[PDB]
Amino acid sequence: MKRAVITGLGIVSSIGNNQQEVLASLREGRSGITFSQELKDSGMRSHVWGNVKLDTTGLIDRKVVRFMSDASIYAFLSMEQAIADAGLSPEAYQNNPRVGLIAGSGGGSPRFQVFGADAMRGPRGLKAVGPYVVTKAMASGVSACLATPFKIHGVNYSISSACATSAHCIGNAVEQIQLGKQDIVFAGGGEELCWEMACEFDAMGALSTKYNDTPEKASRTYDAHRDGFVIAGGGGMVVVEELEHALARGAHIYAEIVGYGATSDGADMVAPSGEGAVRCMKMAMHGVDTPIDYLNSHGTSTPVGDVKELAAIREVFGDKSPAISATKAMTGHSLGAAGVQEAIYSLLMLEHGFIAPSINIEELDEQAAGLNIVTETTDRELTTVMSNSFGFGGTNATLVMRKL
Amino acid sequence: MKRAVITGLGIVSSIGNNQQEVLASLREGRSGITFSQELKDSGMRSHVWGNVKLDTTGLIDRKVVRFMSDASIYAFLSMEQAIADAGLSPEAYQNNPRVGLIAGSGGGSPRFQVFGADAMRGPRGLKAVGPYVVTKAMASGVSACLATPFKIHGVNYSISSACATSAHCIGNAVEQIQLGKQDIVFAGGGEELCWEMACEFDAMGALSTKYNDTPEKASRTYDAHRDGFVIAGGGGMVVVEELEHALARGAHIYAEIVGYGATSDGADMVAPSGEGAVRCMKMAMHGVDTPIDYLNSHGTSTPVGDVKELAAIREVFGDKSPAISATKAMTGHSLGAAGVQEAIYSLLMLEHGFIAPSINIEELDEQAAGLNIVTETTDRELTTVMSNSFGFGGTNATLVMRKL
Repeated sequence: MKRAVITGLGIVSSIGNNQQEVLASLREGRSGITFSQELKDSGMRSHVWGNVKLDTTGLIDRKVVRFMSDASIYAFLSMEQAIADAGLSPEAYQNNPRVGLIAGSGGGSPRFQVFGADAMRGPRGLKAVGPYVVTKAMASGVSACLATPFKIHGVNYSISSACATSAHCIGNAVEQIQLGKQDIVFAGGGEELCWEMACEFDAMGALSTKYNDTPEKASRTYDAHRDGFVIAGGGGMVVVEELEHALARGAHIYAEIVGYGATSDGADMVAPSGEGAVRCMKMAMHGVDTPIDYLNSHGTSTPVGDVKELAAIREVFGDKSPAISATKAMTGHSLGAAGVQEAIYSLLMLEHGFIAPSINIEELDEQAAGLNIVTETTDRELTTVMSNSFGFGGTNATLVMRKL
Repeated sequence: MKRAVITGLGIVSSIGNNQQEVLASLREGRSGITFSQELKDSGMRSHVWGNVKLDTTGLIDRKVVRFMSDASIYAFLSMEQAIADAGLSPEAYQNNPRVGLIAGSGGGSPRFQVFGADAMRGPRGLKAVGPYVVTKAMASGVSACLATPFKIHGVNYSISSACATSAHCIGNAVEQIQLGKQDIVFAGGGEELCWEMACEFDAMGALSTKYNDTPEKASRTYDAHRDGFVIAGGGGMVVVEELEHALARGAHIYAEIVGYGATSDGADMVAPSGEGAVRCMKMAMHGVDTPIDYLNSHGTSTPVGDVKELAAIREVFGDKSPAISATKAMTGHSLGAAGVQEAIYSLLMLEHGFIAPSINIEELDEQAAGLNIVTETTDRELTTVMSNSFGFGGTNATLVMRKL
């Protein structure tokens, strides 16, 4: 069947506003985590976040931006970058039934939902709400707000699956290529960063609270004293393209997507089962005839989650486990954006031949022993990389990407 | 290529709490629309809705329902119905990697997004928010809250695309069967009904406001004096199953899904383009060697939307219009749940051999001439039926279903 490759990428993240900045951060092991007065003022216990350090004012046409929440803004900027990176002209990708968009968010916009409800409850009612809240607050905001301005004619929808959202978007893009239905699908996602949503995670005890005085040290996947994830926002987009189409136009090809796993735990709402993750990784590796050289773990800095994933990795790989690092120790957890951003970090590692460090491991967890968790930037000629995304609701995605 | 059939259905709708009540309403042309004191009290101009008339107290086990918003409640009940209808024992569908779930909502839970933020701002902060808000409020709530208790091991995620949400869910389930990845996928959706979300639509002028004194007349697709849609809630689920698998287990088969179109307008953010709909219908009809006997239109009762769709229908079918009716005139617009509910209405018409009326057309729109809009319940042997879902943000889905 038809083969899918990645021919362009774009990213707005806590560790950089484009792939050059991101690459520099990854090589330097630089944290994107800062203290948040907003989170503290809200009454949360977690006062740290992976914020986007970019003034987005004026970067998007008013007729376009008026419909957007922050998740859409970040995804739109990421898409602009990916189109430039891929070398695609509007003549080629616009008004083209074979060009689609699959991009989502984990939460939509709790900020604008709450804005709408607060405004409605005041003296001015509907007039205070205004006419733009639906496209800001609806679950499909990221796809809707981008398909119009980019003149997309093919598929147009959002997948959501919490922490796995943008990984399933990429996988679904691969399926569209495999089915012969699309030549190009822009795939990715975005997530806003706001107390309105973050407080929901703090309320379930999911966020780091013990390291607020040292924000760069809060996200610490695999460290014995990890205490929850650090919430983040941002966006990413990749250009998923059918192989012959890419070759015909002289595309720059980063990698082929040679595996896509998607499974379900059918067990616990918020904790991973392990069994689902093993099936997901094995599914992504089926027929892949090369070893995994580097695995970018889901690894959110949670007591239970981090080691559940490691146990699954041991079962999958037996006595030949890959180099591993958890880039969330640098970036935080961008929820709906995490899958595509982490696919991008993995692609940059593949393209530039290095492994980004798993930072903040002062004492390695006993359940991580004997694995090559890479803690210093390492130059290495990679060929095949794997990235895991294991979301709330027992939803699992794994992507395997390989040089062509 | 593998073929996909529907072997079970389940529904909680403004017109009935199961398929027997729905069939009776469809045949009778009975409105599901009532006056809402909730909407009026909130300060809205629209005071009518398509509510679910069912006390859900104690229908779902405490430990399962604690994670759920109303969208998930409705989808869950619909799934129970669909499972019984398909004759699937727990052993048949649970803990089975070949069995998946793709189900979504258009809005997630605005009610619980707002609840979280309100709770956080009160005297108990995180303790008032509690540990269940993420699963209620996140965009993937419907898939997450069902995959766990039904012990689903295959695919597990939500698609969101506004009014097209659960139609794309069904189409993606078909794709999973076509790719040979799953033998059964439960597909569908749910939507809560609440002022928190409804007020956003009223604020953009989308909802009917002139008929609050006569709620049953408010939703009036194709009528010259239509003035916007009537918001609704509910759920639906269908069992999408690979053909040979269905036959081998002695399943009852309603219909084969013989076409699925998904396209994008890429045009004006606010209005349907018309051309996107044409492309979607044509995609769904590709290779289907029988005429479309009946078309369940998207038709929401909006001045612009209704006639845009009629124009697209004329372009596709010329002078050989199918029988058409807009069931939203009875049911209102259940947003994320509309695609699966309307596929179910269409399947019931196909199974029982009748065409449900397009009600409330007192004066046919000056731009609706030369088509067959059916306004009275009509018994007729049907073979091939089509259902359109054209979502906000220019996202289109069409399903074509045919007797085996």
